[PDB]
Amino acid sequence: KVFGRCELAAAMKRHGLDNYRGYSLGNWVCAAKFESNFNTQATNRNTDGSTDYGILQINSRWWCNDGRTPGSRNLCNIPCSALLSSDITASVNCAKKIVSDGNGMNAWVAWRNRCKGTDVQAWIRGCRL
Ligand SMILES: [Au+3]
Ligand SMILES: [Au+3]
Ligand SMILES: [Au+3]
Ligand SMILES: [Au+]
Ligand SMILES: [Cl-]
Repeated sequence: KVFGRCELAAAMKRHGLDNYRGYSLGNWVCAAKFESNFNTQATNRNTDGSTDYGILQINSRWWCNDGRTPGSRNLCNIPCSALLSSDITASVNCAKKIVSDGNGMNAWVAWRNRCKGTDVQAWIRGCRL
């Protein structure tokens, strides 16, 4: 599924991500825009053999199982394929564990490099929420 911006904002709020760990909804929308361009099916292989999955590009090195990432963990206790669903529940639930791991949203390098410190409210500007 390719979400619209406000559509994604609304789903993320529905699943409790807005102000989760103090991160406003525009931060989450901005991270999803530069991680996946709002496409739930996005997958990208890392140099190290892990893969990133879904709207928030969650990495098989630590968070999900894809059976081909030797030495990796599965801390969200889910198959990585679940993170490709049109329903973002599994990606949100995992993202809540990631953002609680201690480095907040810096766990998403595209959030640090392209969202952190910017006017992230523009990502929800205009949205009926
Ligand atoms: Au594996
Ligand atoms: Au923090
Ligand atoms: Au905001
Ligand atoms: Au949802
Ligand atoms: Cl959804």
